[PDB]
Amino acid sequence: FSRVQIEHISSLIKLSKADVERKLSQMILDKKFHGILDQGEGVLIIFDEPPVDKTYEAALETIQNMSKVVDSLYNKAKKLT
Amino acid sequence: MSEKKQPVDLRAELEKHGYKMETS
Amino acid sequence: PKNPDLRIAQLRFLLSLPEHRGDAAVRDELMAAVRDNNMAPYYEALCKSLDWQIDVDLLNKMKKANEDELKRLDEELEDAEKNLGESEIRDAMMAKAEYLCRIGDKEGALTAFRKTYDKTVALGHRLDIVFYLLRIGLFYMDNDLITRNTEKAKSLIEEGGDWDRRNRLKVYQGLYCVAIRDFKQAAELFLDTVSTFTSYELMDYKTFVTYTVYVSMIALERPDLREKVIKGAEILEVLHSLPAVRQYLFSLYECRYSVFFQSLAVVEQEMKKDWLFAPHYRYYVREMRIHAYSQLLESYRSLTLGYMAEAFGVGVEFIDQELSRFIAAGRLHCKIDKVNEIVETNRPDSKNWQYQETIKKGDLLLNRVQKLSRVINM
Amino acid sequence: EQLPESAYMHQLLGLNLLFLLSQNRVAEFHTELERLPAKDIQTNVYIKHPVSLEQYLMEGSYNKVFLAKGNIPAESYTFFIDILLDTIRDEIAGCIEKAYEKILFTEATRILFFNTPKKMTDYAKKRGWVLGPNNYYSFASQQQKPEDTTIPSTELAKQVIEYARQLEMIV
Amino acid sequence: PPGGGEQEPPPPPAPQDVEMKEEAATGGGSTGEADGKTAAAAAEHSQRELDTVTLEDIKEHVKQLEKAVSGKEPRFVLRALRMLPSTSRRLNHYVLYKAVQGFFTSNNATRDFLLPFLEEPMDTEADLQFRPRTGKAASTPLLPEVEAYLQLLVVIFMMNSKRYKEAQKISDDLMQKISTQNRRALDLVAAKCYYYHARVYEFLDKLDVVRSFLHARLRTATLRHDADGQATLLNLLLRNYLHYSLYDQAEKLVSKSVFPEQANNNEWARYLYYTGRIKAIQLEYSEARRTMTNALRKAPQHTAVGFKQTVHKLLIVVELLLGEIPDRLQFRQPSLKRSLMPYFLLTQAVRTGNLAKFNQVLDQFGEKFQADGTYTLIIRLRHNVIKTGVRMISLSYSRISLADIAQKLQLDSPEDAEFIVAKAIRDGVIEASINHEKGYVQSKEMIDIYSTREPQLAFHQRISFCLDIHNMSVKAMRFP
Repeated sequence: FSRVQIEHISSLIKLSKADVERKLSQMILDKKFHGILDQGEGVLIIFDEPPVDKTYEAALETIQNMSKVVDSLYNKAKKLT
Repeated sequence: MSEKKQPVDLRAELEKHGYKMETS
Repeated sequence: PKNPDLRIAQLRFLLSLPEHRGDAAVRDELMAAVRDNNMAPYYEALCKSLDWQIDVDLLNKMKKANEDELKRLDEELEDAEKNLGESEIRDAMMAKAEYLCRIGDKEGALTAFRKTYDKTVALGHRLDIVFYLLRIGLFYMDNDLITRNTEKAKSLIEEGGDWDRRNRLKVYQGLYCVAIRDFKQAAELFLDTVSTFTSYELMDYKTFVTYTVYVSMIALERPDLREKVIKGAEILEVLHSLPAVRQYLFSLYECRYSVFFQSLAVVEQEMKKDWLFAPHYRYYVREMRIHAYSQLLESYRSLTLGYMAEAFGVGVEFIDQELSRFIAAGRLHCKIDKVNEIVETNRPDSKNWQYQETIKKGDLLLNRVQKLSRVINM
Repeated sequence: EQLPESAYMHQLLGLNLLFLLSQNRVAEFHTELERLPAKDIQTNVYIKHPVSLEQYLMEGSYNKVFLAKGNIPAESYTFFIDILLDTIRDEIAGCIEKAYEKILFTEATRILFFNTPKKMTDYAKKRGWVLGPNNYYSFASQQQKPEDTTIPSTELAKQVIEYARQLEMIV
Repeated sequence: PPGGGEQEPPPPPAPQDVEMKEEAATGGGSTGEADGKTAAAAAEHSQRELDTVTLEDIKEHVKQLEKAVSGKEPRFVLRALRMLPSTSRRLNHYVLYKAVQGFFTSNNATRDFLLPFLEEPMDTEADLQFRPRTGKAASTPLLPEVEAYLQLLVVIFMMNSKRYKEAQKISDDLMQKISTQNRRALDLVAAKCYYYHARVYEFLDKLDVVRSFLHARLRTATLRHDADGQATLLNLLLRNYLHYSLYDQAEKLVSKSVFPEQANNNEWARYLYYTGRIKAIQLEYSEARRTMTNALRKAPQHTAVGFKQTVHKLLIVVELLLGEIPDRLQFRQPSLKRSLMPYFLLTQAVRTGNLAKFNQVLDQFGEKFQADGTYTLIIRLRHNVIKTGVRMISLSYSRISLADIAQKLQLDSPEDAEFIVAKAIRDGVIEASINHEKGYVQSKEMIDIYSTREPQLAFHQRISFCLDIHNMSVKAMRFP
């Protein structure tokens, strides 16, 4: 269950809320646990939007395509001088 | 060229960050 | 044959940048000048540091007697080549002329490096030559010749295999990656840690321990940080001997922010007085801000600053101006609310920045092709 | 160019420039002083008032401009600053919303100043926006909530309609 | 004395060779290139003439005096002569004068002898075929001579070359007919001495009489020979018209056209620096930053010297008025650095949101501001400090009181605090919401959108229109 209260999820894990909030947030620090907690109302919500794949393809192309035009700087600026 | 145009003419910080404690 | 002159170069850094040391830096400079019989080094030191009084005949008769030691070797080379023994001749004149070049500048050095380049059949002596370019490149902080000798040596070393001297090169390239700004390659190449032990080319081993432990707190992840220092069996003791950095390591994992700037003050004070660390501390500090504040905000999406102010001493109105002025700089951008008592983290930037690299890179990309397109023809 | 020096030869550029920029023209200021910089640099500088006045237009003022309405160089040009004031008043109502967030009443009394002028009724109607008791709102919401859903999808289709036509032009 | 006396002979032989064969091989070669092909134009010796003129503009030029073979002036300027089979005898007469110069003193000094010399081509009557050869044979001594700046009695001789170029201008108004394949080289050479018109006239005061004369030449080239002619004459217009008021901002509006095609190379880039300052006077910062960047980025290869550094200087001026600028201390050259040294701390004061830091820069560097010519925007940038200052603190601070932010915003009363952020939304700065009682400014942000439509849909027409132009180039370059 994504959205859950912190006190009764600490009742399922049988632990105090202080080190439940800090360990769960430590799991968010590890990125293995997708989600975040809420201290104000004592809520914990899980949400994810995994795929970056298209940005990886884009960046891989264009970032190297910089050096591509740098490689064309050699030939096309050689005919000038 | 030589033709045309051209021939015409919070700190780091060290001390302040350490001082913030003993200030207040 | 390094640390005596390595301390001289460290004394050059002690004289150069700080203007408030007029006594100890020149004292031990003369204490190291009366030995090894340096000539050209004390000329550059004579212009930077005090002009004396008088040297003259003192170091001129020392360079005259060393010339007799220079002329006994340089007149033995034609007497040694009278006989024949392959190396039983030139290995004496390659190493001792580099000691005669240790008397000054690059001349005997570079001319002996390319001299013996055509003789030695073993990589150990070739790497000793590499050590000579690395020490003479460390004194003059010249990074041009330290890449070439290592690029030619590694091909012979990696043909190949080694244990000790391979770890030595890892320290070298680690010192070069930390000379310029490289955060990841310094700690990654220093992962050998205690396996290098102590050497004359590695200078003080404790200083090397401080070099790897200072650079491992930036680009290394927090679970990877404690995996290096805490889980590391051999590195843990040598970092335990100095409580200064060990306190910064365990308190960074302890997350307490009340000791951070004091422990960072001791770390930064050590960062100021060490060479080649001067350009890199300005980003290193604000990086430790966003490093410690990255785990501050990530605790809860909506955080009540009253809970933050619980144990700070005192963080009520301090974290407001502190974190804000760090947000304005570009470190850990977030939207935080007050009198609603909501610190909202955020901002993932999963929409603009996700598609931004297309147009961003494409701006200068298509610009650089627009140049070459509209230039030719005419 | 050489002519006997006249007293109004200088300020006829600057005073007309005062009305020029203080009516919010950000271009014609640069091109009015673009003749040559030398004549503008020397002395008798009226330039400081309009530029800082414009900074007080988006500040906005009102307050510091009304204090600047008491001290003017000036000189002898009046009906220019009259239309200058009118083009200031209507453009404040044009540069305020949309879109701004919720604010209170007595600071909207500080918006138009005076005490309780009829201009606050003229704008609270014109703005619309909202007239709340002792407050004002941007509802609803922020505003009109552009989606844009599939309204751009039609031109997205048209984009490659004539672009594949350009692809066939190669071919 | 013996050293300095015997070091006189060595220098002349180098001008005796290259300066002799530069207009002999290029000019005499352009004669055969102008007889046929005619393709259509090209006339590659016209661009080779550009290489020779730009070669002389550094070293050694010709005159001056130099006291080395001043008989090169009457050499090419006389003896057409006259029809082509008779010119071949004069092609041997250049070698005859090479022997005459190889025997006697070789007339190493001309000076006042330029009066009969420059009028000798009018004594021949006539070349008669190639006007560029007559104009170049007279100008090539005189045009590099303008770099001497003696300002005595030889300035009117430069004016005589201007009158010979006016005879080139009348012939630039007549023949044609038809395809004066030599008028493109006349556009090249005349644009040079039209800039020598600028220099020689600037020796005393503005050229304004030549502004109506330039408008006479610029308009009479319409529409026929405007190609590569109108571009250079428009820069000749824009340069000094940027120095002398007025109306050129609205004049280039109705002047365009564009004017296509852009020629030659960097000419259009420097034009986009000239009109870049123009379009920067309208203060629209997207077109100004794109015309200033495209002015510098489109200019290879230099040297020399510092005006290509000047376009970079004034380039980021509109970026200072944008509100965000990087620190440029890493782009400093050994020359451009020492030139912009005040402008360094200027853009450093633009990055910072401090008022006194920027105002002290104005008071101290106002002298350099007089040297650059950009002033009016220095006082209004205080509004960029209030907008970047509020962009700073708002996004920065959680909830900031109007009294605490009043230090950096220098007033920020309980009233104007509403407008600072509200009229910043009118300029698209910060979304911060403020409920005014005491008050306090509580800045939040929620936006997830865009970064999509215009970039990719424009990239379609960008790439396609590009490759279409690259087609128009490659497809048309296959004549050989």
